[PDB]
Amino acid sequence: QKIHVGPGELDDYYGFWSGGHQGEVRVLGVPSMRELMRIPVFNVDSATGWGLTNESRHIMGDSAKFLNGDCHHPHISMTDGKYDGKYLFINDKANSRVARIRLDIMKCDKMITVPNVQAIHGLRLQKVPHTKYVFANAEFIIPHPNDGKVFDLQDENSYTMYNAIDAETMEMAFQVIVDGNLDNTDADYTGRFAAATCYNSEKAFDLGGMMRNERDWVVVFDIHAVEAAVKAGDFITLGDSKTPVLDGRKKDGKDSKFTRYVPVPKNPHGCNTSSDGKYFIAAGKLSPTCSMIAIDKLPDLFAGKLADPRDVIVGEPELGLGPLHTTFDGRGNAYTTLFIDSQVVKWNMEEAVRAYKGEKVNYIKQKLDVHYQPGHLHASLCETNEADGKWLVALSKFSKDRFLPVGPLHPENDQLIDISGDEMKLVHDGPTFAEPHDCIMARRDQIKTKKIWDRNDPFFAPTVEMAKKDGINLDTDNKVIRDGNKVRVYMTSMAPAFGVQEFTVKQGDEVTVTITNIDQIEDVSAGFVVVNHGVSMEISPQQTSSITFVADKPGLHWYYCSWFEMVGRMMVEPAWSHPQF
Amino acid sequence: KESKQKIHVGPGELDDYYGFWSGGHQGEVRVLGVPSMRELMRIPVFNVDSATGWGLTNESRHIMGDSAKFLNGDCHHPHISMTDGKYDGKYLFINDKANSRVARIRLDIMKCDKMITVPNVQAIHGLRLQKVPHTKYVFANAEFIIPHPNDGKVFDLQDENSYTMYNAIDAETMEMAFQVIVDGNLDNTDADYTGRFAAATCYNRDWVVVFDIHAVEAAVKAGDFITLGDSKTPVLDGRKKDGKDSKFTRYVPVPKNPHGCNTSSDGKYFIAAGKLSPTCSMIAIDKLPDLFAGKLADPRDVIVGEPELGLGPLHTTFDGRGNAYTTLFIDSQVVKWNMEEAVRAYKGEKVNYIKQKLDVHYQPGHLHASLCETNEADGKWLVALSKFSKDRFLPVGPLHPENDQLIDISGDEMKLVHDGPTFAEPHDCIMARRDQIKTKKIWDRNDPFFAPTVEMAKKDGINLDTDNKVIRDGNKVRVYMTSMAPAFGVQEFTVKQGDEVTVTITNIDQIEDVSAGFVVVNHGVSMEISPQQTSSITFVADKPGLHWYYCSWFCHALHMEMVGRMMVEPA
Ligand code: CUZ
Ligand code: CUA
Ligand SMILES: [Ca+2]
Ligand SMILES: [Cl-]
Ligand SMILES: [Cl-]
Ligand SMILES: [Cl-]
Ligand SMILES: [K+]
Ligand code: NA
Ligand code: NA
Ligand SMILES: [Zn+2]
Ligand SMILES: [Zn+2]
Repeated sequence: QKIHVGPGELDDYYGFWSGGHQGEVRVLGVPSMRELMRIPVFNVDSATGWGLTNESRHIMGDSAKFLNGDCHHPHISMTDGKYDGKYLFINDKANSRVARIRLDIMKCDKMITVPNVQAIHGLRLQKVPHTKYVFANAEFIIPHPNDGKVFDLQDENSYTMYNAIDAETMEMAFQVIVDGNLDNTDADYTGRFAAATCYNSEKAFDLGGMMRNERDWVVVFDIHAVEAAVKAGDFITLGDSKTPVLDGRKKDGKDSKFTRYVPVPKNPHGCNTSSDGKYFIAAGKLSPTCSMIAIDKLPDLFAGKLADPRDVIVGEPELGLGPLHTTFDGRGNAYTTLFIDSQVVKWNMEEAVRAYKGEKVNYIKQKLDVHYQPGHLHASLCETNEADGKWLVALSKFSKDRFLPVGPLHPENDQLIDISGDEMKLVHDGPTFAEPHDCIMARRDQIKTKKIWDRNDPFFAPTVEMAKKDGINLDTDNKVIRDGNKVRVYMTSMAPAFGVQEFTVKQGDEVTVTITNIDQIEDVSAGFVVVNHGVSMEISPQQTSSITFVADKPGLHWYYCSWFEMVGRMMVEPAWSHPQF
Repeated sequence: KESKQKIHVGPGELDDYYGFWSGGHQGEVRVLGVPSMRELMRIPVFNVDSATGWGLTNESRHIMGDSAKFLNGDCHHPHISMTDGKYDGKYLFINDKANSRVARIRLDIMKCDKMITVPNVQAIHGLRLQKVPHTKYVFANAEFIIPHPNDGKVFDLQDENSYTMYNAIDAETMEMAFQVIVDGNLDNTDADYTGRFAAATCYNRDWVVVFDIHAVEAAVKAGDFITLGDSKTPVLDGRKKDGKDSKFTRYVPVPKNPHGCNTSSDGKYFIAAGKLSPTCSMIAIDKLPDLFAGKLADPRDVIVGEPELGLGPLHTTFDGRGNAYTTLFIDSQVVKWNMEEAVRAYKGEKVNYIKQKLDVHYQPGHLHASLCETNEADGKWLVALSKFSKDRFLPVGPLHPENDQLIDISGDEMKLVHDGPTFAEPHDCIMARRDQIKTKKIWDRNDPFFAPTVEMAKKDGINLDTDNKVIRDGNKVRVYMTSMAPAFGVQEFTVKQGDEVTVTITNIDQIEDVSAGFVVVNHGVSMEISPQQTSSITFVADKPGLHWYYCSWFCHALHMEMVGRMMVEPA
């Protein structure tokens, strides 16, 4: 299998990397592991203007006031258990958001702050019949209401919730109150069931408290039951949020209709659906095991056909110290990170099931040393029924001596591993910034990108509407609209000239500059920077972009095209020559 | 004779060089390993970095000063300080064209430690360092002509007081040293190997303006200068007046809208790339004393070569073996040529100085050979940074990566060996040998980077190395804590809604690589605390109720559980 991509050759896979606490999404070529693009999401990007432009701030909403995010879990939308290449979704643990990225333009196009929760961590997508819901865990228990009356996590109204977002509308669909908390989550291959690990069944705030119980659990959600209660109006609402809220807590040992709690040791972490749809596999973390939940036994479990929730466990292989996450080659093998032993362990799932029945059989096939302390791992197409068994990325948290020293802060080590054969082969050490936690690969032919914008693209349609109100045809017009102390500049751009090369305003005016790149050649992006005003943005071919700033300094102020004589001048008349307020 | 260096750095092997890439319009500096071309680290400078909290923390905002209000930068030209014409590994400097700044990066901690807004100018673009006897000055071009004063009375760019200026910054103090008014616009700049001369390409035939830095220093020492506005910076007038020269400058006619301005590693030439002219112009540095002394009949007499090379020459670099390498933007090539043969051709000899043209993909701007800015230029690696990558990488939407192409120059024939895609047009880069960079493994508790925070802690009676304390001061709350995986030293505290909370964390772990983080959920608060570092961040607790904070940097098996609670009592 070819590991090295030479000049003129192209990568075989796209890789979509979480940006970690840096807040972006990164597009890599696989197997070269080179970074092809950065997609700003929760970060403010000087280069494109994301977080500065009106289009981007409109998408972020009120959360545009935050300059940070913390992402972990990128996932690609699916149709019938296969990637359809439409959307990528990712979490923000820092400011409790989910974002949607459109894979045709490689931009974030939608963002939501999840109501009545703190810290969106675990995230994964419904697989079947398609990605109708984005499933997202809120990790931290909080009071409801959280108004400063009650701080006690043991209060009956202190809890966290499982969250379902409508993937197409990026509005909330429902939330389910759970016992304990929520770590990671995955969905089955039918649409009925989703599942999440919990590490804080104790509802504690201290370290020893969260570690007390020998078993926490994975909570299983009957999504069909949830939907039926919503359609029946059997729900409540919290605060000013209209989101339907269902109670999936146990009441005095009696289960709700919406959830079952399968005891799993111990502070379990990863929650991974095998690519054949047979299992939710929970990684034991503090227990040296994974627990294999038989999805085929879940209907009987919710129908009371089983005596003990543990009856849905059909395997619990002992694997090594600190199992965190599991992935799949599509050949029947699972691959699990061992954080403490610092390895990836390859094991056969059907043999583990047989060992759980007492059959003496060695289900462990290989242990590969990684460098060092691996967290997530990802095999190519592992989240689909097309899991191809070719590439594996293990994302390790301490790179130590594997790269040149660069000061007290080290890179992460994302190691590419060839799993096409019976023996795992470490082929490449990939240093990355700010701790990507996890990544997702797609075949080259699963992603179809636009090379030039459509003039009706929803990304800037609000700006087109604003322009229409000013009587502006954006494809042609080079005009300065004045409106009190507001100035709206509209111009076309075509290399190497701005359509408006100078304009004059009064000191203190609020200036909006809207630029429509009317070029039609690929790769010829333009930029716009106003010197010493903190203004910067990208305008690609046929895109309209706009940015608003206060002309707070009198005098002449240059603007220039960043993304390459293509310059202009803003002239600001001093306040003392104009009416005084 | 052959170019046959190994390019593969396999698992467990280390790169041979550091590469320092400009972050382009994204505003950071990036550390790469060469020849693997992998990005080892991002150093935030003019960008706001969610990961480390640069732009959010009190330490970073103190370094940025008032310019902390800007969330953008536009970087181009990274350079490493020198002693006796060789890299000394102390500092890296870089420009900000967008908000007119220069930043200094300390190469032992790989952080920006100083930043200056250059007064009375717009857009710092070209930038290079004094070489000899060391980098006493950072030389920086302000690109755009503006009125002086720029107070809104005069907008006329032809006015006698409309001009731009060449800027000298004291590398060690990061304060302005002096500014020189010039005729025309400044493009790129470089310095000689004595400390006496610097040069910059100019567009108003245009010119290369040469600065006699010794003459400038003498005028400053004598008090023969003016100041502009409210800046104390000495300002000298390097313009021609009624055709008569300043003592500070000479204008050497050079075709045509010349762009790159590069000092050859043997110290013989300032080489200006011709752009609109399919040539480079070679200025003999050893004729400059005669030029300034009035012993030459014509400023053109310092030109000793003008080789014809191809369409669109933009920048030049050196292998230390006598060859120059120049980017041809239109022809989309690197052309390797012999400088002494070009000089003889200029005198009329029949000699072909062109050695090879290598196709690059596509439209190269800057290029950089390893150690090319030093008298130790080693002729091993070349990076050409091309603007239009077209079909050289997988498609990724309407925006495309820059193509930074690694070229083996160790032998007679240039060999293209790697295409490296990069984000936001890095534009230019610089390389250093592995052994020229020495980095700290853990922070020093006396480090100036957070010394102002240590001072604040001292005013509160706090021993940062041990204390876990909450200081109440009106509506201000100052939390001080130690951190040691997997526990914050203060795991809960209570404030009043509206309070201004400062959280100062000292990571007292001693193990390399065990960094800690701090994030306050739904408050826009995030920062890094590496081993032995103190970091602080200020935010207002504007929301009543229980608000979680957690460690963002995976540091331990129990990392998910390294958390705390801020309790905010309602108004
Ligand atoms: Cu957020 S956790 Cu194992 Cu996913 Cu990294
Ligand atoms: Cu300390 Cu994560
Ligand atoms: Ca527990
Ligand atoms: Cl998981
Ligand atoms: Cl140059
Ligand atoms: Cl040679
Ligand atoms: K790390
Ligand atoms: Na929204
Ligand atoms: Na400063
Ligand atoms: Zn440049
Ligand atoms: Zn250039």
